[PDB]
Amino acid sequence: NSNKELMQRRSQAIPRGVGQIHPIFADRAENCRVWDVEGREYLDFAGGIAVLNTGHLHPKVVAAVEAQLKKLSHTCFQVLAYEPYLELCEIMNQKVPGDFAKKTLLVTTGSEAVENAVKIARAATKRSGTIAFSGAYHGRTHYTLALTGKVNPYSAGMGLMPGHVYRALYPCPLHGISEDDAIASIHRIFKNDAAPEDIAAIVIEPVQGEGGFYASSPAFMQRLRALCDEHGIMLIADEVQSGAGRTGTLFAMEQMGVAPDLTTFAKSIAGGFPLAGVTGRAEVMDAVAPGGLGGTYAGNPIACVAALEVLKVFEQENLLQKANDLGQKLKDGLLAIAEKHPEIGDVRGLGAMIAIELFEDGDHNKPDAKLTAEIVARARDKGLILLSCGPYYNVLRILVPLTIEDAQIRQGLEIISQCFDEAKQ
Amino acid sequence: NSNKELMQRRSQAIPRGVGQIHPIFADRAENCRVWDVEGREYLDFAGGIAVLNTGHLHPKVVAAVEAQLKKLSHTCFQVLAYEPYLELCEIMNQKVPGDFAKKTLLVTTGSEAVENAVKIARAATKRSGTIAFSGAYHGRTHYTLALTGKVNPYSAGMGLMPGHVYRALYPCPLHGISEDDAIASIHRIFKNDAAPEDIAAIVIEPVQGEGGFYASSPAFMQRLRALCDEHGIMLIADEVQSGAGRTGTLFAMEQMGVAPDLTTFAKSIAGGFPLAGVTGRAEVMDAVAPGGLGGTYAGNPIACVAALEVLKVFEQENLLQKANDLGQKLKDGLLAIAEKHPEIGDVRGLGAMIAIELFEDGDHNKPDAKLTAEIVARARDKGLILLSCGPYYNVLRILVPLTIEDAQIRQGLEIISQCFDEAKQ
Amino acid sequence: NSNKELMQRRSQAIPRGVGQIHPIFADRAENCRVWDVEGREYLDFAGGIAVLNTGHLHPKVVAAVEAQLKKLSHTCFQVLAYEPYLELCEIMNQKVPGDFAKKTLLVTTGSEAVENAVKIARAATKRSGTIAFSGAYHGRTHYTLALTGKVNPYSAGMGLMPGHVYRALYPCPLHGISEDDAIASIHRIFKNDAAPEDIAAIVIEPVQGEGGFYASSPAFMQRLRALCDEHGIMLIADEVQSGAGRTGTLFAMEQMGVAPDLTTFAKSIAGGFPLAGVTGRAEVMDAVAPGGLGGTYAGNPIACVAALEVLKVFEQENLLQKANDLGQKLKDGLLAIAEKHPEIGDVRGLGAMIAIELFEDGDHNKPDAKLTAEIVARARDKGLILLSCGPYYNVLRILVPLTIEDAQIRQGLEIISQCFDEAKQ
Amino acid sequence: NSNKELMQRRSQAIPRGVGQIHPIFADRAENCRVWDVEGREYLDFAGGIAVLNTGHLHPKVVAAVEAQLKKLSHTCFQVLAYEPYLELCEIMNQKVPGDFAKKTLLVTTGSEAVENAVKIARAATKRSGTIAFSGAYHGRTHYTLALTGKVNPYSAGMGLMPGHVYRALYPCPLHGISEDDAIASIHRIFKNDAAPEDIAAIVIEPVQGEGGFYASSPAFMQRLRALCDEHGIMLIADEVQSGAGRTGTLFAMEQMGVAPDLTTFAKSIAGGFPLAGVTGRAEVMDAVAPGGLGGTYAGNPIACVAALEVLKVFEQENLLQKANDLGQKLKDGLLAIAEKHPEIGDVRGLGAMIAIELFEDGDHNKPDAKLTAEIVARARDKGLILLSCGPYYNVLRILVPLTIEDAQIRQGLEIISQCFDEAKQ
Ligand SMILES: Cc1ncc(COP(=O)(O)O)c(CNOCC(=O)O)c1O
Ligand SMILES: Cc1ncc(COP(=O)(O)O)c(CNOCC(=O)O)c1O
Ligand SMILES: Cc1ncc(COP(=O)(O)O)c(CNOCC(=O)O)c1O
Ligand SMILES: Cc1ncc(COP(=O)(O)O)c(CNOCC(=O)O)c1O
Repeated sequence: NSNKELMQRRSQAIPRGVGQIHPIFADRAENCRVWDVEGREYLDFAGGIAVLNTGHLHPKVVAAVEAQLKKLSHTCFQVLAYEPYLELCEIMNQKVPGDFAKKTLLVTTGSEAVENAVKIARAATKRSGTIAFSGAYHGRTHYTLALTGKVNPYSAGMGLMPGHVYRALYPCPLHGISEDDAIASIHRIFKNDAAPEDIAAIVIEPVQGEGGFYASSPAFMQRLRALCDEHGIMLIADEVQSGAGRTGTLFAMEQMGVAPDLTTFAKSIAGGFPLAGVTGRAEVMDAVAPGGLGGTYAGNPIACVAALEVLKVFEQENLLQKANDLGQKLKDGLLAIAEKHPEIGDVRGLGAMIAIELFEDGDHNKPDAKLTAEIVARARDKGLILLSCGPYYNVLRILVPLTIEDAQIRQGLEIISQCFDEAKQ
Repeated sequence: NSNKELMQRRSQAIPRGVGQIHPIFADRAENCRVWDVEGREYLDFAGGIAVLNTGHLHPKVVAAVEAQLKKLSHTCFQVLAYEPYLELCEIMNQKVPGDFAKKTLLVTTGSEAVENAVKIARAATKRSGTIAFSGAYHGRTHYTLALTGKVNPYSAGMGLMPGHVYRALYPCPLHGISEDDAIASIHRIFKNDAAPEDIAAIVIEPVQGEGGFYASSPAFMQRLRALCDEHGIMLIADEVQSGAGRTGTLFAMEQMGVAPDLTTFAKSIAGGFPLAGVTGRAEVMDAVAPGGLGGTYAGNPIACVAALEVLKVFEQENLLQKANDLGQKLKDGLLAIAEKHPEIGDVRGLGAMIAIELFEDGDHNKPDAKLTAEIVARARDKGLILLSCGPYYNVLRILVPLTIEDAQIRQGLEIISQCFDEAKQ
Repeated sequence: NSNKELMQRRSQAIPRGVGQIHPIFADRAENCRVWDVEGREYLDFAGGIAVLNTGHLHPKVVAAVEAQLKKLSHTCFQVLAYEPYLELCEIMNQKVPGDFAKKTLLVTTGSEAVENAVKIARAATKRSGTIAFSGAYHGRTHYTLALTGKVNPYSAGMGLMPGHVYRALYPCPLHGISEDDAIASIHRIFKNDAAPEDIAAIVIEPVQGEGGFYASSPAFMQRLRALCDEHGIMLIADEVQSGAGRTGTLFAMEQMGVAPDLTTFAKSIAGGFPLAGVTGRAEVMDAVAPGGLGGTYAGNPIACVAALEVLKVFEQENLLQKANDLGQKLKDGLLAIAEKHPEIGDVRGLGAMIAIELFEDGDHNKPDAKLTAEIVARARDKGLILLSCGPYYNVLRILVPLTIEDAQIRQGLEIISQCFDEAKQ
Repeated sequence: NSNKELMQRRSQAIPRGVGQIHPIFADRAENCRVWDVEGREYLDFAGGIAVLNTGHLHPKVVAAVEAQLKKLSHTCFQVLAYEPYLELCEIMNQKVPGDFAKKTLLVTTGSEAVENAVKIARAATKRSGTIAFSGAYHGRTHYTLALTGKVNPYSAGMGLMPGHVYRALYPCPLHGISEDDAIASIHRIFKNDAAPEDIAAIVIEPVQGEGGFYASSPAFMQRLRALCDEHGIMLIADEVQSGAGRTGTLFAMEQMGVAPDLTTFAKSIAGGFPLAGVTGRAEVMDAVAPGGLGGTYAGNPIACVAALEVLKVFEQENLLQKANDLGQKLKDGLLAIAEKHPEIGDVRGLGAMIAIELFEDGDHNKPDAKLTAEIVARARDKGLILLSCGPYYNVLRILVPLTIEDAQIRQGLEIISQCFDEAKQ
């Protein structure tokens, strides 16, 4: 019943490989509030890593879950079907962008969704290679670790991950990688390592998550769509983190002016219950023969009803508009703090997928990982839970529930401001 | 709201790759009973594919879940920890066989569990290759599809799965593969394709599941343990399906007389909620550096409290003894039926992990997949839900909850008896 | 100028990885005679590892080489062509078995020939995987080491060789692998790891060379041809060692009753000059696009005229018949020796591809590698150069030139007899 | 006889995959002249693709070959050794740059040399990955095709080549890739796809050959050497084409100011006879265990004496100085032609490794492959044999023997000058 006592028990019972960002054991939570085992209250700006866009235990979501719990929790869909799985698939087919008919597969984790999107693209194109981008993050299974553009620590010490995954550059002007450089890096793969006829898919996060909250511009995404179209390559949009409304539209691709062939989703789709999925061009989804897709827990009944309710909540509570309003208030406030702290070299974000990036004395070539970690620690001491990201660990991101109250927005920005003021001296 | 209308909607919204064993939409369930959307009642001998050893919605499990729903459903353990994850790890470290210190990681699906056990073995041994057995089944991610000893349909049409996974023969006297043949096939790998110094682990199901309910003998497992010891190879016991009490002991390895270095578990561990994990020798588990293990939903709070309750139920309701008793009653009944049906060439199984195998005119080299499929269909028509398995699709398995009523044991065996009598008419 | 001083210099200038079977420096040679730097004369029963079926420096071969040396030694065929390359390709299209149009590519080494046959099959079938057999030997490049069914020492310590090469069992009744077992091991790969639709070729040595001089029966080869036909898979006959007349026919496949799609050849094709090549069904050979095949030294002019002359010598000197006569004389003498030494557990071979296998106390389960090495060393001391082979290093092979004189046959057999008698004193 | 008649026979007996740059069949050649079967005389500026630095059939080389031909042509060194192989290794150990003990392995082709250098690096570092550069060319075996930075046509239509080969950018200011971009691309691989501890070697051509005659600067090579040193990575200099004197020093690395760990050589090392090898840091070479290195024809006796004689000729005839003088005369002559032809956008090269690059309207972004091909064809009609190179096929390279006389230098430049004038007419 103390965080420290539980941390000691953790070190003796759980491998050190599972890191602990905050050495705190949560006991209960509601919307943006979390209480630890000692009764201390925190304001949650991490949202369980973008999983709680509708807040901890949204009452509508919980009541849907409680009703399903009276019916059944598991049959394994492939054995005996159930309606919540079917209804969610129909809804995702309508909401994921694309003017063609789509089909949806439900699985359980984001890594599984990416795994399956790739398998489907391979079966549909009869090709085996894939292309992913620098700083990308797609999961912790062997193949998704290969797709993830970061070896340490995700796959550190394990030897080489699966081959035949080629690396393109993610466009990022802030750090000198132009859209031209990014597209040229894909043609480079075609010419040097894997011809287009051997590439089943190009996988991309419309807004990189663990990679630093860097967004693709519609122009880049349009050139990418054209390049895939030219070569029969499937464009896979990994919206596990950017999806379920974080960017102000349900899916970030809606803001890109083009539709991907396959979209993966998870995290906030079910507001705190284990569910993930893949929605894409119906004929591409159907390339795999019966028995080729599935999973024991896939599309768990309770999680399906939670997701159907999350989508209803977005509509009833106009959370997309709130995401945009929230993002503006956050950026306005961070820009204000940036006026007094040159270390804040960039304030950015689509909708509520907001981040700031820190540099030693403002030099874009010197990521300040130290100040970043210090701000995360100081915030925690003030009762605010934050996460950093980026290949250089100098990006601070905000993933607070879209259901946050106005007073809490001011409260969080004030704490952050205090952390930077106090970090000096 | 008829099964037919829902199947039509399925064809429009969900990929055909997700097979539908039974064209039925379940509406609600309780213990061993499932009711479809039309109100028809069925006896569930599939148990959601060995996930419901405590039955659908065990009341104790559901009450614990309902209580946790008033606290929190998700924080992402590696961000903010919580006690149910910790407690379950402590208990698994004690319950998994091996008289030495252990640690446990929780993830969400069985495939993720196997993925992590291999990543851990690789980090621990500083080697990259793995060996798996003929007919094995380990999951649907790219790497676990490579480990899985069956291409069609699991990875059919997708091109070749990850390399550096080698194939040994699973011992099966019924089909002419002796234990010597099995051990020799491992040495063959060492000599022809991958030396011991490049093999991080040998992955094996103590009792193959999708592969036909073929169990390893203690003598064979002991020879394997010695072979791994000699070469510094990690022995990974995949107990995703054999575990959580199906064979009469919590883990089948308990009946082998030797302990693995790592064990995967999932399915019945949480009685119908998404949870999986890996428990192993502490020093092996600790080989991965911080940040190297994780997952967004991993050890979901609700699923953890469900697992803790499943473990108490096993103890309180004497479910291990019941598994053994149930298995004896099932085999006795199946043997009686076999006296009248030569096609049943084998009746086998540890605990309640029971199966019968069909051969044309009891000819061991002639797998009778048509009869097997006919029995499954005749059983559904009589209200009994069964699954077949085996590389040749001729094994009928029984995975009915261990909480089955005495009358239902009689009912299922009687229905199976009628199916064989009516198929022979 | 002494063998010992040259061996000391060798230890300082050349990697220990290049083994040295005999610590002798050859100075000159003629037909089956070799003289070292110390003037000692030896009888060559190794033939430079089956490279000298026409003997060291056959006078007709040397005369052709001398005539070509006056013209040119290299232009790179793909840059400026030359007639000897063209003429040899025309002849091999006719000589290689297969009653259909063929085309031929010339390269330089046997490993390059195998590499090319695989590249060609992959382009022809649009598939990436290959199957090779236990104990096979196909060369020392990364891919041919993967095809090679022996890790130690060929690829020992280098980490895992290229993936997507699967292992079947070579038929060998002497060691309990029946033809049914061999064919079943192929279906096992199709079911467990790589479907036929992903297998471009099955690569096989009609008579395994480094593997122990084990020969496929015509019945087995016919079943393999039927299996390949059914699945659109290319049958590649690696005749680098079995070819150029060693078995009594120019190519061993001629005795199998069926034709492969692709044949590799090297070693004795040019009687001691660097040349290798691939001959196959015309439509298969033409699947690779222009520029996809080549090599700097490929089809070297001097080696081409040497090969053209070697083929003429085979016709003029009736070497195919001599091979069969030599083989019988050798086997007869070896059988005579086996009557006094039970350790000789088998005497076998097609044509002049002769071997005996040694067992500790006639026990086929106890390969006698120590005695084998002892016989090689004793023979060397008596002036006879021999080589062993076999995955267990207990096979003595004879690859003496087909041009050997009758008295030398007796001389060699007598030496081997003395070696076994004295090893046993 | 006729070139066209021979081309027709070629189309019927040889696969189209073997391209034919010049549809001409050579009959005889001497120094820089070649005569076809129609008796027409050509000036050879291709040198059999840089194999004839000492010219066709240098008399001293031929005399050495003739002397060896009276002794023996093949024993397979690893069976029975011979002095020429030993003597050549001793000399290469001292002449390849590196102020430390080296050992040398001889094989037969350049692709085999690169294959072995990587196998040796892998065994020495106990790592399996490699890094190669954009536009690189290393051979036609599966693994060297993966190293080769060009898919079409070298590995076109065959599916994906071996994985675990990562791609860095070769520095080339002319085309916008700075040295900083190049080094940053190596760090990118380390961070995104393969940690340094999994990279056995970085393979680089000091001057890219098929990639366009682009040379590394000493500054870049020094940074690359420092990066390899920091991470324990072996630096492999592929000097198969740049070596044996082409650049003015025996090996190009000598001009870089640093030594590689391993160097591959072939082509001009033996003046037109099949030989290749790897010379490197002794303890790295010795990391492979006995039996782990070899090859049937490896270090062929005749090619060894040819190479020993080529090295003496370089000394006796001052060929390195001549290569520098030749290079200057060529560049001066080409610059004069460039004053009248804007299409020639760059004239470059170290020593006699000279090239010019053609651009449409002198625009660096508009490679002129059509004009380049027209020049090669016109030059041939005028009796001058040329080759092009470069990933965009717009680089004309000159590889004429270093033994060329002044009159022929003038004559070849005049022919080239005419081709450009007549191309614009
Ligand atoms: C774009 C994207 N795809 C895929 C995934 C993978 O989803 P899941 O964690 O549900 O497997 C994630 C998960 N972020 O998780 C972080 C961590 O574990 O350090 C993600 O952001
Ligand atoms: C031993 C074993 N390991 C691992 C797994 C994989 O576990 P999970 O389904 O939770 O990923 C399974 C799952 N069986 O799944 C059947 C199917 O989808 O056809 C399994 O039996
Ligand atoms: C059937 C076969 N294929 C292919 C090859 C490879 O041919 P090459 O050595 O010309 O590359 C060989 C070579 N045997 O060489 C033995 C050794 O080096 O220990 C062979 O026997
Ligand atoms: C740097 C380098 N390494 C390695 C090699 C390979 O050497 P080899 O051709 O002797 O195998 C080459 C050969 N270039 O040959 C051209 C072609 O066949 O199109 C090369 O240039």
